[PDB]
Amino acid sequence: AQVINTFDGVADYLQTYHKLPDNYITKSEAQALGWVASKGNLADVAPGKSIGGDIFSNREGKLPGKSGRTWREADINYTSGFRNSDRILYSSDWLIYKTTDHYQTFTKIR
Repeated sequence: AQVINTFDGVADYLQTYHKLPDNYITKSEAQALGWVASKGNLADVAPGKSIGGDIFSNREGKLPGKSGRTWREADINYTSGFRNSDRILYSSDWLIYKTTDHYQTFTKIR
C-alpha cells in the first residue's frame, strides 16, 4: 500500500474510487494542527502526508467550466517542505488537468 501523489497515479485513483487517497488533508485541517505555510512546516506537523482536496477556484478561466462546476486541487510530486507548483486539478464531473507552472498553463490528461 504505497502512497500516491503522482499526476497519473492520482488521476486514475480518482476515476476509480471517486475520491482522493486519505493521505491528503485540507489547508483547514493542516492549519488546525498548527501547520504554517509560512513556516513551511507541513512535513513537520504531518510527516508523509500531503495537501489535497482543497478548492482551486478557477477564477482565471485557465481551466474549463461554467459556474455549477467546481474545481479541486491536489499536491503532485510532494516530498517535503512548502507547497509546490506541480498540482493536479480535477473537477466534480471528472475532467482532469495538470500544471507544473503554478497556474500558468494546463494540459488535459483526462
